[PDB]
Amino acid sequence: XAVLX
Amino acid sequence: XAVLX
Amino acid sequence: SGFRKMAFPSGKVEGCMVQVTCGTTTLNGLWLDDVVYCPRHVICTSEDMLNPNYEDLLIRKSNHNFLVQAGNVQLRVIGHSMQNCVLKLKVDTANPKTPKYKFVRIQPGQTFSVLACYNGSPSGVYQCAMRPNFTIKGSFLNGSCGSVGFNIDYDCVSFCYMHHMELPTGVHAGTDLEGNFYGPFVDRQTAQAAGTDTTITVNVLAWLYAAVINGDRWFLNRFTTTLNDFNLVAMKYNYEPLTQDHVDILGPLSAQTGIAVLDMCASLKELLQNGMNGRTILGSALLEDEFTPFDVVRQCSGVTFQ
Amino acid sequence: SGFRKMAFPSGKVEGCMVQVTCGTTTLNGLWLDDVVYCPRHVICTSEDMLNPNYEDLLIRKSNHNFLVQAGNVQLRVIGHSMQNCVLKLKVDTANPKTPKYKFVRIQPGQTFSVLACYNGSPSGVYQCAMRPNFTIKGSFLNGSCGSVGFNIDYDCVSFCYMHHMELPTGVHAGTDLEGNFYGPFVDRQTAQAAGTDTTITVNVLAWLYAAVINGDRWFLNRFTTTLNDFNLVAMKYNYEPLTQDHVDILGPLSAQTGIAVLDMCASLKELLQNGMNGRTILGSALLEDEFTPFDVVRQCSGVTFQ
Repeated sequence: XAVLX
Repeated sequence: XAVLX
Repeated sequence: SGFRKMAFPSGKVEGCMVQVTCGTTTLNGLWLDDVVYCPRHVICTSEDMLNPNYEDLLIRKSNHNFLVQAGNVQLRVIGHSMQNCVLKLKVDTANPKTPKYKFVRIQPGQTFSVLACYNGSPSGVYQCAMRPNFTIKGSFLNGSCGSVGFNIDYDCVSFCYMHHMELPTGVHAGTDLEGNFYGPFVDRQTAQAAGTDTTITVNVLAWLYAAVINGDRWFLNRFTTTLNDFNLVAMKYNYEPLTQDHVDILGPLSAQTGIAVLDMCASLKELLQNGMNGRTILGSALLEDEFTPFDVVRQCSGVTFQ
Repeated sequence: SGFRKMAFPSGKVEGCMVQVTCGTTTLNGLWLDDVVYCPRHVICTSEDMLNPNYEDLLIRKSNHNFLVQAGNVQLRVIGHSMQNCVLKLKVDTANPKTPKYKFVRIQPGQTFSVLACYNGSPSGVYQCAMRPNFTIKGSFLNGSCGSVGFNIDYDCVSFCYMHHMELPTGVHAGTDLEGNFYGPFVDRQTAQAAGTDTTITVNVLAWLYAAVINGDRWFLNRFTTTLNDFNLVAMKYNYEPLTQDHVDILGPLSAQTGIAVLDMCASLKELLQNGMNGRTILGSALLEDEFTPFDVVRQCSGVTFQ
């Protein structure tokens, strides 16, 4: 789930 | 009423 | 993702702010090329501000009466001229930090960023929208006059506002950079009232599209409506009438989200008639109207969240 | 008068943003003196971001693998070093626009301004607050990593945040400028959840004081309360407990308005138990907690409106 920029 | 800055 | 009231970077405007002093009056000025723009009431004192004749007051001044400070550097005024409600002070030095700029007069419902300055020193930046009654809901204290509003097209600063005064209701009024006031306001300390304000409908719809792009979809519905039946409900709730051109402007947001404009209007009609029932949209409990379709596209088109 | 979410002028930070490219990965960097700071995941590709060993990936790179662009000028990387979750790239040129700066780690409940940049070019500025769960509610798209959060004391930029990623709930997480993450988050694309968020009570009270300074007084009441009885209601509504130090911080606002802190807490207790009944405070229909007492004093102490 977490998305790096 | 109106106040100049 | 995310959605915030976003102001343009103020670096190119920070380099143009100066302090203009005439007698005991001090305010901010806009130094572009070899011209300094500032509100014309810098030539007044406390006993003048009730009903001053500005042409009488200006003819009694000369170039030596204007002290212009750019940081610690003093600029010599080599010429002065009144352009409506702004002063144009010709100075000996062209501003080396002068960006490419334009003087534009914006429309009601459009937005711009405000660089609040005090004594020629910027202290904050925030986004503002021109209300349909030609006022803005800003944050201005004493000495903030000369603060400019601006948009940045690409590298070109579009100056659109200069702050002049505050109305009794707490809203603020000013001019474009050519000295022409926004609305039926005058630069004198008399009883002045803004017209009845309204909600910018096209901005609310664009803000609703920003919610869908960010995944707030609880307000969507199966209903749709005609443009005329929506405008009938918009009038009852003090909303501006939605035109066919507004629907065309919302086109790009309509295609990206897959939600027709008239489908979103049916959702706004239900939000107007029913309220939010305690829920929120993008962290707000009321309908926001200070985001243009351009502001939404610039912040949300790199998202899908389908 | 007036009250707006106000960001600091970004001119001194705009001059330090650069573009850092490693392979096909491009993000923003902070160029201070002869060092460029950027998120360390610039050395990763799409196949690495699930669970990368950053020390393994960094030892496989050298200085020639990092292309740093400052506008049209290219900087040669003469050295690299990993400091926790940020990369430190030594470059051949000291940034001539380097302001006086500090690296500070802020606390939950404190605020800061965010300069959202893309490809080393700033595009917007807005104010953000560190949530009690060490997240921020910002606006970040692809390529916004390296964007920095900052406060401006006087002429000194206090860098406090560098953007790294977005959590599944839409909130954002990052590190301070020393590479240490805010909260229990790691720079890898795995399932990560922020802790349960809470409302910053001292910020709500300061925001209520800003309303009184601006003339929104409908929520005031004759009641008062003890600090413990207020903290009992604050717990039920997911508010942080109010301490005696919070009351001392609200002191200046308490003196200017003539309203005791515990009197304002009794008003907040009624707002929590009763709601707003359809009314608004400073144009908002819910209680705002992203304004520190410092943010209120900086915007409202030049007002009386008694």
